[PDB]
Amino acid sequence: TTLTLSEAAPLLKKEFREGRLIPFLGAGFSKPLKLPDGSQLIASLAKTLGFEPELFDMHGRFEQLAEFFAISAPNRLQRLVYEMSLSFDSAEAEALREKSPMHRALAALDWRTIYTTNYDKHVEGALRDAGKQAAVLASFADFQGPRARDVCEVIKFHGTLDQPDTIVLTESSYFQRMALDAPPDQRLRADLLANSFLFIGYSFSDTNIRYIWYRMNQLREQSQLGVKHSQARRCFFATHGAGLVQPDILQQWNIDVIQLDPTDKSASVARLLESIA
Amino acid sequence: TTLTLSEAAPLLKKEFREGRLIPFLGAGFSKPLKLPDGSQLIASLAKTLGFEPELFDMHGRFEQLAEFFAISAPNRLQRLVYEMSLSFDSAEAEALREKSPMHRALAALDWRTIYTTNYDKHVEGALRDAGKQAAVLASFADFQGPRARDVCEVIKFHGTLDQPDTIVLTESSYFQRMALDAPPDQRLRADLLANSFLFIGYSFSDTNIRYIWYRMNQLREQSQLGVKHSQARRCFFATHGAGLVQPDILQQWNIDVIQLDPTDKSASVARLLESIA
Amino acid sequence: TTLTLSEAAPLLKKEFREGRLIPFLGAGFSKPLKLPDGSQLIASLAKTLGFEPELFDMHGRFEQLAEFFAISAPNRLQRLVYEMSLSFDSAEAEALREKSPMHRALAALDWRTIYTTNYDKHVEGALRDAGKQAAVLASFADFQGPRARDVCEVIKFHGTLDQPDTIVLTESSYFQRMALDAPPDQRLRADLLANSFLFIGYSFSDTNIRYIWYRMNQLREQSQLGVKHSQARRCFFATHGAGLVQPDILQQWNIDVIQLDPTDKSASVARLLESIA
Amino acid sequence: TTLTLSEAAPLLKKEFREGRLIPFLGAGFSKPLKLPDGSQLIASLAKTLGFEPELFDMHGRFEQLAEFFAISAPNRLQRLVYEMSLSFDSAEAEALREKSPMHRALAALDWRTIYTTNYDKHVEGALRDAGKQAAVLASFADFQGPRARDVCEVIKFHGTLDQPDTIVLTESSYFQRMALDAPPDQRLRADLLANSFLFIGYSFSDTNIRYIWYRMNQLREQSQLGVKHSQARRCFFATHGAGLVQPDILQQWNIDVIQLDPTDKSASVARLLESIA
Amino acid sequence: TTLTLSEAAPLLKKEFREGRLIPFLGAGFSKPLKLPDGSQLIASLAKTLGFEPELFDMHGRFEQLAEFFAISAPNRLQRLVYEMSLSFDSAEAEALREKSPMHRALAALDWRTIYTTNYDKHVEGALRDAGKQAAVLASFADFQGPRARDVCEVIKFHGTLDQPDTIVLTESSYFQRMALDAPPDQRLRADLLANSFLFIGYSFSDTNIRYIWYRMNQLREQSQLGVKHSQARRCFFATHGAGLVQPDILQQWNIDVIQLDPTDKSASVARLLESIA
Amino acid sequence: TTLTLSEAAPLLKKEFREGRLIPFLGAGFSKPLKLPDGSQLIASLAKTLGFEPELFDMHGRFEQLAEFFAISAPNRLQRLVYEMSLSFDSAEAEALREKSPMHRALAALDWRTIYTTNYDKHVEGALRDAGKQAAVLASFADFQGPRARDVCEVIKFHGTLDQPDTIVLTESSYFQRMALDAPPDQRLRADLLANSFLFIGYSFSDTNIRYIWYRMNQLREQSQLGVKHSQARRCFFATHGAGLVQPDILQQWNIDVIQLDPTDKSASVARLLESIA
Amino acid sequence: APTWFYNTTNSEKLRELQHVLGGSAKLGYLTAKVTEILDVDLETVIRAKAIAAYRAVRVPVIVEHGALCIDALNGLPGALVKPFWESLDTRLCEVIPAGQRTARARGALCYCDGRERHVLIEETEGEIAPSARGTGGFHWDPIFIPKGQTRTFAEMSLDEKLSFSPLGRLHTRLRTELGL
Ligand SMILES: O=c1nc[nH]c2c1ncn2[C@H]1C[C@H](O)[C@@H](COP(=O)(O)OP(=O)(O)OP(=O)(O)O)O1
Ligand SMILES: NC(=O)c1cccnc1
Ligand SMILES: NC(=O)c1cccnc1
Ligand SMILES: NC(=O)c1cccnc1
Ligand SMILES: NC(=O)c1cccnc1
Ligand SMILES: NC(=O)c1cccnc1
Ligand SMILES: NC(=O)c1cccnc1
Ligand SMILES: [Zn+2]
Repeated sequence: TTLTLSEAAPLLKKEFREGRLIPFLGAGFSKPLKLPDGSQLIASLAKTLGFEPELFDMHGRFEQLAEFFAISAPNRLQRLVYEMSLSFDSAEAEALREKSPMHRALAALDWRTIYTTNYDKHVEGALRDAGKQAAVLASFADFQGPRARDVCEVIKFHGTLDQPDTIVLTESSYFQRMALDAPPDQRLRADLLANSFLFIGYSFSDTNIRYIWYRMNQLREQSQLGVKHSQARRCFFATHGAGLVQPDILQQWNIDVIQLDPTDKSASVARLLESIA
Repeated sequence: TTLTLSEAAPLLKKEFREGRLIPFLGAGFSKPLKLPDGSQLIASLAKTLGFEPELFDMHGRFEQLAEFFAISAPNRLQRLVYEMSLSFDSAEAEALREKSPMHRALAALDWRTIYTTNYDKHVEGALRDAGKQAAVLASFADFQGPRARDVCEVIKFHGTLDQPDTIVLTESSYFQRMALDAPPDQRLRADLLANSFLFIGYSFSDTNIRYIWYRMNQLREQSQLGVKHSQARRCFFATHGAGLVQPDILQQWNIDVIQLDPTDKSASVARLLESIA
Repeated sequence: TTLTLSEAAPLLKKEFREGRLIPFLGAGFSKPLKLPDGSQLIASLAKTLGFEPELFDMHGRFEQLAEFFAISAPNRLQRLVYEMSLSFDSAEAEALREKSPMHRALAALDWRTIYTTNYDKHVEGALRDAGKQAAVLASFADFQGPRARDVCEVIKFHGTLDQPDTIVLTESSYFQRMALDAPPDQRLRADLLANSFLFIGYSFSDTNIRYIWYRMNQLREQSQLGVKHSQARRCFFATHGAGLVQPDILQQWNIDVIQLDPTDKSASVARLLESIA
Repeated sequence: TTLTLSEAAPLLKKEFREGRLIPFLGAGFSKPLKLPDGSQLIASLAKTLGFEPELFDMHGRFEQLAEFFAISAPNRLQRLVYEMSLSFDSAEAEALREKSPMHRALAALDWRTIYTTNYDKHVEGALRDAGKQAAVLASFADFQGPRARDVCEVIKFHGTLDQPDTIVLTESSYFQRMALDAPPDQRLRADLLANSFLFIGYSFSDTNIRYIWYRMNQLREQSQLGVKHSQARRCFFATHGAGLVQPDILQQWNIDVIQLDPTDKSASVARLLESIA
Repeated sequence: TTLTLSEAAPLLKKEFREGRLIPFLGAGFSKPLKLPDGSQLIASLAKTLGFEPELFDMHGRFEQLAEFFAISAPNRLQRLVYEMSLSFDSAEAEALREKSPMHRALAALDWRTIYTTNYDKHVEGALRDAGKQAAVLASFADFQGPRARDVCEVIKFHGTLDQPDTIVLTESSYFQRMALDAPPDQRLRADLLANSFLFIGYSFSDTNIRYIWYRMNQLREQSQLGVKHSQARRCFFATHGAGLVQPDILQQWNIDVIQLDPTDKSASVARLLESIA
Repeated sequence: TTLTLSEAAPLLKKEFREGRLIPFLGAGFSKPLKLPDGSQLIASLAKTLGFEPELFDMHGRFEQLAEFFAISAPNRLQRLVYEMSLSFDSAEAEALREKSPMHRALAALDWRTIYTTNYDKHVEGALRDAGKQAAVLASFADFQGPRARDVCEVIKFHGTLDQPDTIVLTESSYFQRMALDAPPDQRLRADLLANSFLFIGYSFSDTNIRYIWYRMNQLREQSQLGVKHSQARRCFFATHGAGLVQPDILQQWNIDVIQLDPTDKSASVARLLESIA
Repeated sequence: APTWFYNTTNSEKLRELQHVLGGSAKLGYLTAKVTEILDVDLETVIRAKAIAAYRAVRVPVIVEHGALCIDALNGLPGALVKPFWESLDTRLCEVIPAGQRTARARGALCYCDGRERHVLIEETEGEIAPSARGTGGFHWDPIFIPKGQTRTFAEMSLDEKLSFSPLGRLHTRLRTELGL
């Protein structure tokens, strides 16, 4: 009911040599850089507001606690971006990034499009470390700006720290992305029409990501394809610790789960990215 | 920062005598009828699937555990509706409903529209107990069907048990309502343009209810009203146990919190509905 | 107020050598193949219905007269597609297509994406004549189907005759495309975020094409770019006979008009496509 | 014609024990923290634009070269603030700041108001290092925000990096401050009515600072005080390398020059701040 | 729509214990000292000019009738200041000032700044009666003069009788203060950035006071704060007899009205100043 | 990115025949009369003060070195005006002015208003040479003085040598003009509301000229005109040697640059003024 | 309506706190059942008990937990006193050697408003009785004799027990810090 690493490796080679495999990188991909995930941010927002971090967690979800933070005082969200810039893109996080085996194995492949939902320059920065060049696309001005001819386009799906208007963190910013009208939303839905995705270090907790894969099946089911042909183009979900409910929800959306070895999280991902080559 | 019962009582009389107050009833309004809330359903779905009820709860949210239930076997959702009908609308739940002080105090007022998100005939059934007559509107055929002239229209916002296609319980049914295209969605957004609402026994956990009040502020903020005039039409949220984060999120959406006495939940609601008269 | 051919030629070379120019081909591009435009179809639908072709034209617009045709009798639209297939893709239209100077000049360039709104295999057929290979993408199954690595993708925006469910001709099919949810709609809106377009043989009479360029400015104006930077990425509209109102409407949407010589329509287009090389 | 360190020391003790001495700190005060001054920023802006740093310097003044940078591309100023935040407020600039003798000698005194024109948290950060607490005031929301009772207010006169809308760097932002209507402008002109200032590490090159001291003399000369009484309240300008023209311009504005020893710039400033105690 | 005395008392205690409450005293604060208000001056100017006091009142406003008085003859304004000195600061007005309950309750609090618009030494004289010491600041030479360390600064906003050049009474002197360039104007606009004010005995009839609170909202509205945060810092307007129009004009400028009991004007003010302690 | 002479010639004919073109003449317009520019004055001020002219230049800007000159001794500025009058308006500068092709081509056109920033009678003197009559307006008494009916008004924007109080040369005189309250300032800002200007021989180095064009855009941007209509009324900047930064700063202010041939400066200007006719 | 809620399932603790803090109209009463963590430290258990009771009742809550640290058992039970009196009822007087009967009766209140947890701790020196005596009171009151006194908590009335017990000093500290 779940692919292993050796089973999923010839399936990922076929989609990569055809140029139809696109990585989707989450907050767990920057975990070996000693960065906060979605839980250590809330522990830092609770310290500023005067909450204990265990009491602040039980008043709402991740989107709702950041919405409460941003309206506590004026200019409270601007300060968070400034602080995150200092801690996510610091020089010691740069130094952990050249010697990271996941970021080396990611940049060794010749991708054309990479999607990320984390606010740090460590996915395009991994491509600059390997001598390659990348193109960060986050806002409308980036898509219409000049690029080079054949350069890997890194789509910052949730925003970048150097453009603080593009960061979606609060609940009102997730509701603004439910219209699927932002330039990262329109680019994602067109790439999903034709490409397989590889989710690495990401857990489907964002209700706007799950809503995009929902509405691709409304195109898939209305097109009245067979049992054989509607199940042909799959997406892949590499996860150490998926539960018992979530892999069966995603089978509806043509998403297969690749079970990685949970003893060493960083080496299991790196062996997956080296098996694509 | 929070209205009491005596403070909110003249504010609710003014909106009721103008005919611009509409109740919105949740799952906590049927709690004195000994019915399951959103947690005792999941304890019953876990027993059917072979889970322990505490282990089944930590694999996903309420929408996602019901999505996992409905795809476990064919016709598994149809059986749930049948079981819920026999338990929610049973004869002993009818007998607890005439002697309930909340349902008597609700039906004593001369409402014109009532919205509910629970699957039971105990809100329109409370109106039949007081000699009044109600009109259940759940699907497209109900809105175009014949009614009488001046009859309280009970809008089953999430569906009714006698029309099992209208029940939204699973995650895919909540995503289908994100388009705001269903007949209860279109009727709600037009009533929200002109009326104050009174949330009784409901907690804002549905991401499609919160998204409707989100997009009413996008009309409110784009209309460029003043500080005084954009804050004039309020909605009211009667809750015994609102936390510390959620009342400040809802102040954005012109929703005021009415703190009820948590020692006796049923008598606190009944004194609120009697203060409107 | 309007570019000439020699003025627009260095502007089209710059966008083509960067790989950011995409042709958009209309019904006037298949006019030298002796095919009907939008007016000779209505003259053929009026003959079947028993109308005089001048009396049938004054009862509605092009979308509405085809909607009236399709509901006159059962299977009346299926017959039209069959008749169009025999007339549009006939062998004598193939023979006029190798010796056409526009189709030779189009296929001489190394495009990557071509959009068309006409129902004929004469744009991808022009690429097969030059030894190149093309990939027709019209439905959801085409986008998820297998292609080769670097092949010009011809996006049949309004449908193809070999897939009769994809043809949008009647008014109800244009209203179904107003949701911008079809796979050619989602691919167009993502290519418009990053690329200049060249409209050849097309007149903006479709209210779903004009609505897509409308909503790209709602992204452009909300992004609050300057006067200089919001006017940088232009689109180009080659037309022999644009009026006095329509070029000023399209200046709002960053669409520049290239005035071609109306004495010989086919040679003026061919000199434009040869100036890009 | 110029005060020495021992001559100016009893003049600074008298104004400090009366509570009427306010420091004004410039870009040279953060020079021992290995930060750029106004010339190494322009060397960094020229590298991004593709200029040689000596050729870029001769096309305009400091305000005008930053105005040219900010309009070269969209979001070009936002990136600069992000880069400056990671370079100015880095952890190795924090570590040089505790062992800096100027920042220790500044925080040893019990000031009430400090003005700075540099974008770094190293003046209020020096007060946090000495156990004291500071209050950064940069925007309108900071002045109306809550503070404590007796806390040194650090007025970021040109803006702060955690509030990027307050940074005045380009020429258009200096012209916007010529109206003297910003909250740091209004607070400065009222403190100048009653207090002596001590300029440390600042050179009068900003035409909005010089315009404020200009218009204080228009109040001083119109009040028709004597020769003795109009020259009583002085301001002090500690500078290693003032030229031959600028000290005589500032004598008009009751600004006296304190000549510091130019052999060691950091130790000369530290002996001045220790002589006030 | 209007605060009472018991409602406004905890709001004034909070701003006073933080040191952010500043009294603003008008001509009605010296009414129990048997002094003229703005109407009995005009009755005295009409007697000198040979007018009947009811006929002189209907030829212009208060500013314009004093402008007509000052240009009737040479040295006519100097005589008025001399006459006012004899009647406002007389010994029998001193004797009514120690036994006045408002002036005792004002001096019992430990203020730091007091603004007045009346020409009499009965606000700083009330502080000398309670053993405290005050510092009158009216002109440019007073702001740069020597004071003590922690002494309540009484800002004579419209001038003092011992400095007759500072008195603004005529229309030309109000127009000279529209530039907001005088030393009491610059000190007021900087204190308004950070402090709540308490208007006692003053009615907003001066068009230069109303223009200062106008231009503080132009800073407040351009800073784009929320509905919650732009309404946080309030000012207070204690008045026995405010009409129906003026309290709603001042709600725009964050000025709340405290309704005092109009039966005894002196005792209602004294209970307000004792409730702050 | 820069107009040539033949491109800008039909644009200047259209504004001239409508009477909406006004010349703005700088110090480079009197360069063929062998007069000092802004650099040879400073070489003459350094000789009087005892400086070497290369050492005097590096102690401040042009405004600041003249401020240092004027306060070196009493009556030092008056002597400079007397010396300038003898050198600028000498008889041999008159004789070079009739045979100058620029001054003949300027006076051949029928202007109505001419602005100059140089202290010499060679712009109105050029009009007297062509038989026309001019009206010099420099001070308040000139604007209210008698003129004839239809006579070209020459606005000496920085002053005239026959009225030495109107000359703005020192830094304190430029700061006095920052209020934009002088009669040449008020006349310029009203002519800029309705007219195109032609800058000939002037380089934007005066921070009060640049501040006037700054604040015309604050009226232009607040009026919320479109992209098309806010860019309609242009100003023109004829310059042989504009750099790389300054033409892009002035595009913000609707100022277009006309590149003249730098081999012969006098003949390039004369061909521009003859192309307007 | 109350603003603070004292949560206990023990109906004997309820009548003690209503004997002194009963007339306060700002204090309500709830009966939610929580599960304590396994630790002998009183400060650790009472702090984890308030976060587990706020999660149940979702109002500003006040919880209470005690300790009976004994010198002969090196501090045992500590905050593990609830399963000792269940297991060893009056044999707890017998498992402790005669001659080193000294012990501390500790008690802690922790109030949680939803954002902060503040712990108030009082403490009473004493010694375990040689045998259980007295009828009043409740759990382990017949075995504890305070220092100086000869009688147990069970032998004394409710006014006299609260002049020795840790709760009699915790009434005034809870009333002052909460304004009850
Ligand atoms: O001052 C006291 N005087 C006499 N006995 C006491 C006291 N304080 C606690 N005790 C007893 C009661 C219980 O048997 C055990 C504490 O355990 P404890 O968890 O707090 O009791 P519980 O679970 O039944 O009620 P609650 O829900 O308030 O925790 O020691
Ligand atoms: N940049 C990151 O690693 C990150 C972590 C958590 C949330 N968003 C971003
Ligand atoms: N009918 C109900 O009371 C109910 C409860 C919980 C969820 N849905 C319905
Ligand atoms: N295939 C075509 O040329 C065509 C013409 C008119 C309308 N649709 C298609
Ligand atoms: N804060 C700084 O170091 C700085 C440097 C240069 C210009 N402005 C600020
Ligand atoms: N000193 C006063 O009472 C007074 C009265 C009227 C006007 N100005 C001052
Ligand atoms: N009169 C002039 O030409 C002149 C020259 C230099 C500076 N100012 C004026
Ligand atoms: Zn317990």
